[PDB]
Amino acid sequence: HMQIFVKTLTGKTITLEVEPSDTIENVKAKIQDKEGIPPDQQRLIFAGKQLEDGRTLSDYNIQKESTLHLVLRL
Amino acid sequence: KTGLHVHEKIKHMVKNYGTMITGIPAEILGQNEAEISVGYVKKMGNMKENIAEVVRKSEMTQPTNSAGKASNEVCDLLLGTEGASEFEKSSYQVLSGDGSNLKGSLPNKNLLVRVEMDRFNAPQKYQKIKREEFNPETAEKNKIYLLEDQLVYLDIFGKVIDLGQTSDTCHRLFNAITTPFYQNYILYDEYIDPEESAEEAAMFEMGEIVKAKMKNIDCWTATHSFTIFVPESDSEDTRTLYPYQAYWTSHTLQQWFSGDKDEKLSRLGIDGYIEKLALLGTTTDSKIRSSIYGELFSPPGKEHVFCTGMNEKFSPLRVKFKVTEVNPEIALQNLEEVQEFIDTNYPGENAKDQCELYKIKAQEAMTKQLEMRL
Amino acid sequence: GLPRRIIKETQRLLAEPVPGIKAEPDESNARYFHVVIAGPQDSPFEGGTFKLELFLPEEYPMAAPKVRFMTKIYHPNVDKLGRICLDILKDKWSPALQIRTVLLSIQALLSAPNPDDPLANDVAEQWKTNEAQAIETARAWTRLYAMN
Repeated sequence: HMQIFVKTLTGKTITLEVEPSDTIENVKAKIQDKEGIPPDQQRLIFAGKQLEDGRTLSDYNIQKESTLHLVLRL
Repeated sequence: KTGLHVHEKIKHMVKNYGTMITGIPAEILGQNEAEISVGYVKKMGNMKENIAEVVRKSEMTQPTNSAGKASNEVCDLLLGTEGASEFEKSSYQVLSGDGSNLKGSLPNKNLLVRVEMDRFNAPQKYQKIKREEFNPETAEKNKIYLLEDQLVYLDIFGKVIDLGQTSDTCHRLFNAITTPFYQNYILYDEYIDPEESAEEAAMFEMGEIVKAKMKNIDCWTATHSFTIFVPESDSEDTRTLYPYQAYWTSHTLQQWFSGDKDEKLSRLGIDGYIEKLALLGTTTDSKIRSSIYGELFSPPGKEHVFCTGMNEKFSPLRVKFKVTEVNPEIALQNLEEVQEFIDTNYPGENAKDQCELYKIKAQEAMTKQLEMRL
Repeated sequence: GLPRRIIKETQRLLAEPVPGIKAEPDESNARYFHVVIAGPQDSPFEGGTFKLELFLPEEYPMAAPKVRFMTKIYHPNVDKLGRICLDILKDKWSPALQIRTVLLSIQALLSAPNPDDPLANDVAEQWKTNEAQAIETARAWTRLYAMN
């Protein structure tokens, strides 16, 4: 349905294909598939606010071509 | 002794340089940290002296404590970007009960193992609901849902998974649970007695139904990642392994190497380590699991409090491994390229002043970005 | 409308409370525990008695119980309000954990602070920086707010 980008402090940009219905944990599973990082360690930031594991993408008003940030420290 | 030089080289470089072994210029770290951390600046007043405090507060140059990122950096350095990418394509193998397949996957060559450890993220909650009431996108995830004609599991992705129960059984269990508090409760309450009342019998039967059905539903999500370097040895009774790891919100690979926990766990021997690693996945005792988890994966010194009280490991764990070969010359060449990058772009008479110069470059780049934006 | 888990937890906690931790409920709202933890030995908080409130949500034991230090205490893991920054209370709470484990972790954190990935402010930076005067300012906070 929709393409989103996930950037990290290392400068790496990865591109996921998701839907607004997709849960945050599903995005974390896709990041695991593409980068081998366990979901229990990923912090996803959109507009400066953490994305919580029970919620979905449409809960955070995340739509097409949006850019998230993968925090990997604390 | 050449694979041993590889181990010594990567340990020394990580210990002395932290995040600089990633080969990423400090300017990039500063700029991206400025782009992520602009909303945290105080919007009023002399903000240049107010962005000074946000630059000072930054920990952008501190090495990651994400265990997956640490494993990725280790694989990069030991296999080049190419061999690392090809190792990504290999499939994990679930560890056996005795861990024998792992020890059989360890011939006497320079080897790299990558281990991914999963929690069993089974649902711990249940709730009565009517089919009209049920919308999977908005409903709570990883939750059992009892209906008058169906018993379903809403998984972590939002997929409704039927539990093979008839409308008769489901109607009986649905109507037997009357108490208003038990309409949205937990699945396995120790303080529930099935023979005390019909409602508690219903809750116990539903709990055991779900407990049996989950036994073949993939509730595994990844919780830890680490690597193991097993160099070639003169014998087979002197060969040893060295686990490399960070831990989320606990320690960096730098701290792991500083406390020499790689050497401490190397003293266990190959079989000594593999036996504990397998038992971690096979055991049912919560505190046996907790003590082995703390022995293997804690920062040095905190082995006995890492998984106690509230961090007790109650979920069943599963260990998965992949093995590939390490050409010591490729690893040494990658480490030498990183060392020359660091010595050329961040000079100094010792690695410590070089780390500080790297930090200052990163802070200045972050300052310039935050200034040119506000 | 109190689940038998709450009342049997209370009965087993009155039948077995933690040494140094005294938890007993009040009657206007039985979800309320006036818990009191004295400062463990060999700690900067020793000799003092810190009063905390423990509130059971109606969503307990699906939701974690709120715990707040009423007394002020110089510690790199409780804030000015007294909100204990155990990660139990927000994410990593599970019904396998009970009130006794929460109180156990609070007491252990009183005996072993963590100021390296913490929540406190200048308390945390001064604890990692200068453990001595951090311990000693905690001692003074104890002698001021926790002795009476």
